[PDB]
Amino acid sequence: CVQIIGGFFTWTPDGIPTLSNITIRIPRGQLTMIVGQVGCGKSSLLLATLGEMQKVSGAVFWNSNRSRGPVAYASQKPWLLNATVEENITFESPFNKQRYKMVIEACSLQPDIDILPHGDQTQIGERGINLSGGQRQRISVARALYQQTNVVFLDDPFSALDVHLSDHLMQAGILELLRDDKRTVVLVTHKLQYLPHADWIIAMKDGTIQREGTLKDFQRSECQLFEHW
Ligand SMILES: Nc1ncnc2c1ncn2[C@@H]1O[C@H](COP(=O)(O)OP(=O)(O)OP(=O)(O)O)[C@@H](O)[C@H]1O
Repeated sequence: CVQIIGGFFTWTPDGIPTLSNITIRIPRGQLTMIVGQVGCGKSSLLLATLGEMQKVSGAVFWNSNRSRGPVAYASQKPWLLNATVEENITFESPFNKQRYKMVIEACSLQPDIDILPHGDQTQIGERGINLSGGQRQRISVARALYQQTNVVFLDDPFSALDVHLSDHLMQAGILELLRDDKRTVVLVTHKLQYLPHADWIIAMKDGTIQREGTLKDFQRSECQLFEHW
């Protein structure tokens, strides 16, 4: 799907590229884990592949299985439309009882709605009943998974929740959704407990790509020693 050759990303409308020499691809039928340090150009790569940055020096050939499809996404900072929880998650799409139950189970929405006086009918966000960081992160994650897109981007949903139970439940739900729906995904986070197992990692470290390959290259780079310790 994703194809980048020149690899230029610039927030300034002229000069000073924040991400350069990035030559990576994200082929369809995949579940990509993203591994990298803090502030090394991780979310910038996701936005550049989305086409929300100045594409000055590089090529972007997009085609699903250069035309863009409705790619699902959820930024690191979440976003909760001031409406009901059902509308905040379905997001102007047809409502199905089967898939809503599956999503609300994997995303742990029944315990969450219990913390609310209405749940699937309460108001949330600005000018509404307040929320918590974990609840907002999980609500955003559910909306990305329920939208039935050719891809699904999860910008650090595991980092948001310190608890291991929520992280393990979310990881199991992501695996189940990807296996039972056959849709690509990409998790941009720092949770290395699963990335070298059955994911095709790609590292853009210190403002440039290090290696864009499969899990085989993880045994030929001498870098996962800290992830396994
Ligand atoms: N929206 C933006 N506007 C301006 N500069 C940006 C923006 N996003 C990223 N940058 C710049 O590009 C750099 C790359 O950041 P990067 O993508 O690694 O962030 P991150 O690891 O996702 O962030 P965080 O620490 O919040 O989790 C940033 O340090 C910043 O200098």
